[PDB]
Amino acid sequence: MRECISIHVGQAGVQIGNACWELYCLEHGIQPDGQMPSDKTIGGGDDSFNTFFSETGAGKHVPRAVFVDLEPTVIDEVRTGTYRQLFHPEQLITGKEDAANNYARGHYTIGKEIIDLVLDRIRKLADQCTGLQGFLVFHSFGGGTGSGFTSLLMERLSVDYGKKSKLEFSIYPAPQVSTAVVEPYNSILTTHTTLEHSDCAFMVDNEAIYDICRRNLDIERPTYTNLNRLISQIVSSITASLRFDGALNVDLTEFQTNLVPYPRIHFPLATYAPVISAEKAYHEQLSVAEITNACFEPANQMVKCDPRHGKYMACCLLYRGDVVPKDVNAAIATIKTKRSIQFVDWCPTGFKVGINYQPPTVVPGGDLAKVQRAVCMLSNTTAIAEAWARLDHKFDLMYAKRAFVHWYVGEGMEEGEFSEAREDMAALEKDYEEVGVDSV
Amino acid sequence: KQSSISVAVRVRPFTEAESNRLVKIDNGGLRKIINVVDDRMLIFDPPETNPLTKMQRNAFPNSFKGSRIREHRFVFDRLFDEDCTQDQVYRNTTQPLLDSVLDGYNATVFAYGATGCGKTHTISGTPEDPGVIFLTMKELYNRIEELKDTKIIDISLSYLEIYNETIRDLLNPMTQCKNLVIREDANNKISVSNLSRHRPNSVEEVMQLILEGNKNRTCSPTEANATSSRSHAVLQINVIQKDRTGDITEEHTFATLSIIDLAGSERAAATKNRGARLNEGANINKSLLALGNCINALCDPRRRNHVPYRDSKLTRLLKFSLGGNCKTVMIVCVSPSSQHYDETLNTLKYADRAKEIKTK
Amino acid sequence: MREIVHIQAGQCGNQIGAKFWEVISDEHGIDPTGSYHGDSDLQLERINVYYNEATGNKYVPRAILVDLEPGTMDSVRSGPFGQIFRPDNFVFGQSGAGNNWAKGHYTEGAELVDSVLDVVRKESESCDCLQGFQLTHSLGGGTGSGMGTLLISKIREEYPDRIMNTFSVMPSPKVSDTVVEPYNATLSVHQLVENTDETYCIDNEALYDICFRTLKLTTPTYGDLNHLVSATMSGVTTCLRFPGQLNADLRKLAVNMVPFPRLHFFMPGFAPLTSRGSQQYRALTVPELTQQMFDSKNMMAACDPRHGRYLTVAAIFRGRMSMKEVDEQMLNVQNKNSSYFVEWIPNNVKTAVCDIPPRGLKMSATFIGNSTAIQELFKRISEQFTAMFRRKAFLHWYTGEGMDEMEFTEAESNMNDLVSEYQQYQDAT
Ligand SMILES: CC(=O)O[C@H]1C(=O)[C@@]2(C)[C@H]([C@H](OC(=O)c3ccccc3)[C@]3(O)C[C@H](OC(=O)[C@H](O)[C@@H](NC(=O)c4ccccc4)c4ccccc4)C(C)=C1C3(C)C)[C@]1(OC(C)=O)CO[C@@H]1C[C@@H]2O
Ligand SMILES: Nc1nc2c(ncn2[C@@H]2O[C@H](COP(=O)(O)OP(=O)(O)OP(=O)(O)O)[C@@H](O)[C@H]2O)c(=O)[nH]1
Ligand SMILES: Nc1nc2c(ncn2[C@@H]2O[C@H](COP(=O)(O)OP(=O)(O)O)[C@@H](O)[C@H]2O)c(=O)[nH]1
Ligand SMILES: [Mg+2]
Repeated sequence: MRECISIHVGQAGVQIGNACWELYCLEHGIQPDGQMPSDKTIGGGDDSFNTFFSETGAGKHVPRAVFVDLEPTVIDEVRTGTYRQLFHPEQLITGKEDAANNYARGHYTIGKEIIDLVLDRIRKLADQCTGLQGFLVFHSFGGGTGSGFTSLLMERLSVDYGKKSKLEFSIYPAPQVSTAVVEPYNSILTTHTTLEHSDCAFMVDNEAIYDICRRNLDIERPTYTNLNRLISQIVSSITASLRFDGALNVDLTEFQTNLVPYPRIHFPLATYAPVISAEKAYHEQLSVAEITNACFEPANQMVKCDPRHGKYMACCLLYRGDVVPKDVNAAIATIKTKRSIQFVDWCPTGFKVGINYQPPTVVPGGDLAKVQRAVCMLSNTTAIAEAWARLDHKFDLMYAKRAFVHWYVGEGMEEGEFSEAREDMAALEKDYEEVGVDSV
Repeated sequence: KQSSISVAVRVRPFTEAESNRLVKIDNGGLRKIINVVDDRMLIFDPPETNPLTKMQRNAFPNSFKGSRIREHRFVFDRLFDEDCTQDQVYRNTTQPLLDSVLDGYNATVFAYGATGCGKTHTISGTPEDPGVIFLTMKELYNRIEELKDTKIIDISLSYLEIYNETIRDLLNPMTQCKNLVIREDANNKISVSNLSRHRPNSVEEVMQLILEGNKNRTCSPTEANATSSRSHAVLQINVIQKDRTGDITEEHTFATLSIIDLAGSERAAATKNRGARLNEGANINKSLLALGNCINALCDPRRRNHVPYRDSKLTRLLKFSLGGNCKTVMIVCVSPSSQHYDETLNTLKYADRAKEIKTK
Repeated sequence: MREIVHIQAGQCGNQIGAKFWEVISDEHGIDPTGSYHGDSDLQLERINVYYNEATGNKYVPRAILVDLEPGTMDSVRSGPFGQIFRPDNFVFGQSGAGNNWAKGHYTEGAELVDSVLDVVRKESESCDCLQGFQLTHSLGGGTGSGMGTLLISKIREEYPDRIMNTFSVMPSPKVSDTVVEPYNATLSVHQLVENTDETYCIDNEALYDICFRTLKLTTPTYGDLNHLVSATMSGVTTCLRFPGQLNADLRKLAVNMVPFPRLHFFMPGFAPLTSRGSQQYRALTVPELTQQMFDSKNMMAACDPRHGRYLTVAAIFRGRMSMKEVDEQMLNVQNKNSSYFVEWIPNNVKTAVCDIPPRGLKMSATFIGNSTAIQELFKRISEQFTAMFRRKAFLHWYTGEGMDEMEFTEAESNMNDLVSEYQQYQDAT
């Protein structure tokens, strides 16, 4: 059976995982205590949930997750929350201090005190898996643990598994808003991991999701819960093809084959079209054409970058609900007629399409409205490099005077590893220019 | 135009065993990464591999599997080749320091390098082929004996180490670290407290003192190095000079020659067990950073408002031994083998921090 | 699990510590007898940070009271919360320091430091994972300055990798009640700059100003000053004890606030401060907290931030609030007042949020600044120092205890170097 192993690193990863597992339990009818009343009321035995859950003797369902953090607060909240009985007790915590927001602490000094436990649990979960598709890693670039420990973990996973797909769902720092002073150092030092060891990295910045919540959802004062719920909806749309039958199924191997043109070019943007409140759910048709057009708006992008400044190198549309292929074809033709949306000359096809019959589920107490149709857009485009350039500028503004460098070098790192990584990001940026040039 | 701080980088020659075991790949392997191009310029990791045509086209926008130009162009104030002898090194390295010292101005020579790059061969040498220190002290004593007439000379020797931000005396062990404290004098003299002094009468006595001090130096087995230094060793030769037949009075002069071993930077990843061995390394790294923050600050005229001397014991110990009134040199020793590739790269850019010469 | 060892030295340190333990015991629902009578499960979740368990369901604070006369110990033990402390932790002498740094550092304090360190070792060995230490004391005094700095030096020698916080009361230029404040303050700053990771520079003048003009109190007493410092101390370590949306321990703040290893002198503040009459006339929201935090009059160090540039800032909010509002307000503060923030740090503000407000308030916030204006404080002390040193006004009381003038010269030089380092970043490129 198809499986996918979820890994959550750091506070951001753990909270996004809380949202994701709430969403999956709602989707599959699993109660917070792991029991499935559908199997007892009717009889069950004809359901698809093995992509995320494992079924024990007594009808309990254990999610395929590994929650990791270098301090106990978030995992302790999970251990005493509504979903305390859902997860296995092996939610791994360091019984010591956190990474203190620097790459070196989470990668070299304290990260190597729990790597063995994490790898052992991942090995056990993989052994329990029969048709393991890949890994879904959630973390944050700008933090501590989420950067250094993620780098160490993905190095080890590449050494061990190698041939399995690995997907990052990272929280890139925003251009202006930032919740720490040393975010650029950690973000740049994670370039190697996201480039060489990952296979497809989905970045989302907090400013874009805040603007989406303000404009579309009419939430003036959103919390991280709303952001996590939106990210959970996107991940659910990505993984729905493995779970529920549909007209055109798109598994991960296909998603990557049709999306990634070159090995180093694996940094797409993710958008979710019908983000809208219940009050505004009326007064609109929300047909396939409307949501497909909304996917391409620069305001709806969840990374603060303008696709109009670059060229669309590939696109993957994953529809959910009452959708017919002919409407999708008409919408794609309507998009191709527009001149504001530019495509490279070496990708005449352009679009990958998948359709699923399962409509999106509404979380109780959430903000997203119940809709009949939805679509998740995954777009490989050159505009994302512009965002990277902004981050690089910040790095230079600190690295000229070697501010905060003593903290990093005093915990096992050497100085050159800074400049090396800046050169890596530079090269990555150069590639995203060279692909965009028209064929001679 | 003129700067008192200069950088000299020496390339080690390939040993017989290493040459034999690595050439096979050229004809693991060696793939020499250091290709000297000029006396002020070297290239790190060139594309000199003969079978390179198949994947040089990937640099052209055809296949984006490799596009990171790893070649680097490094500029230094002096380059010493693999065939450059010890005399050629010394003649362009420490003779002007000796001239400055006999003039009456302080002088300093740093020696930096990772494990296996030939730092010990460069500074200490062998009994058959002695190192730079022997030539320096021999020339000192020869010049003093030449200048015996009309001037009286006295020589004082000190040899200490900086370890975990604490000062220890090597010629006089079993002294509490709290006793040794830096004490800047009112006349710009660093003057460490309770430091033993010795008055050797010849180079042989100096080397006996050096060996006795090195026997007490702090070392631990780490990685592939059976004996790895954990401290910055500082040797100080104080030359006191006065007039013999002329103005016989209390007035005199005295200068200092500093020879400073710098423990190489260490990636903790190499240390697994870690522990005390991890903390020392951390301090060492911090100390090196502090030294960089001085030298670059002493090369940029803009940042001359305030040089951060206080960030480490080493930099404070050299407050008046790095400025414009003291000739400073840095001997960066590297290895052209690939086995030390990453380390050498780091070392080179450390040497690049002294004067970021952008022009190639 | 991330446990702090609290040390109290001198009269000022002991009084602030007593009020701080009163506040902390109220926050966690601990009676003076030591029993727990709270009404929330989160209070006991991370109570091991400050308290050790004891057999009959009791909680003894992990405090170490230190002095060189027994008067303050008798005053504290007879207070409302005196019985909560461990009797064995009351380490004291009989002959006071007499407002002399040398006596507290060399002659009298050297005898008691061994006992204090024995108790410190006993307290630290019982800790599952020691986050660091926490000292409260005054630098202008006698016992406090010398014993505190000696303890800091020796604990740093013994626990090099742990955090060493410090809540120092800097002598004021106007509010003065001790003739030899400059010597003690200079000789203390000479040691703190080397042997600490964070130093929160509190001053009595700023607290008196806050009491007079913000709280509108007619007759402030030292209890109110200790109340303000206690609120700051509780708010600093709020993320160690309660959950939140952005957790930030002491080490994270130290990493995000100390650009260079010597610039670790901070300006604290507490946002929701108002008079009792004026409570109903304001809506308590995040923008009000930000405006009161970044107001120059709310600082506790009596250094005008407008006379310098913020090297770094940290804001630790408490309560249920939106992250978007917090980020928007911090960005707005940085953009509107760009002249007061260094150009070579694109984001000067660290942010933390805890979801458990301080008992009686809907929400609160703690501000921790690091700006070059603090150099002015040292400059003032330096002036007074030289004014007493070219003539050697009271020097014989110090050299009589075995000190030398070279120590005074070195302390002055180190303070001047710190001032120059801060000046080097007040201007920049
Ligand atoms: C009935 C009521 O709630 O009234 C408020 C009140 O009027 C005000 C004026 C309170 C009041 O504070 C003062 O009067 C005061 C005087 C000198 C120094 C500091 C405070 C209050 O006393 C203080 C008190 O604070 C608390 O309850 C906090 O939990 C606070 N408690 C303590 O510090 C404390 C001290 C000893 C014993 C028990 C608790 C706290 C703050 C930070 C961390 C932990 C606890 C509060 C809200 C009020 C009164 C009672 C009037 C204020 O203070 C605090 C700490 O909230 C002054 O600025 C705020 C604004 C409040 O509106
Ligand atoms: N989208 C989203 N981002 C979050 C959330 N929580 C934290 N972040 C981001 O995470 C970044 C820093 O990571 P942390 O939350 O501190 O967690 P960490 O990466 O493990 O770093 P540590 O503090 O050392 O544990 C911040 O810049 C936040 O923007 C969240 O709930 N949702
Ligand atoms: N906030 C506060 N400050 C105090 C208190 N007692 C003394 N001080 C300050 O501390 C300084 C005197 O130091 P002192 O406590 O006598 O030092 P000690 O004699 O070594 O304990 C003065 O400048 C006072 O402003 C107090 O109870 N609260
Ligand atoms: Mg945690």
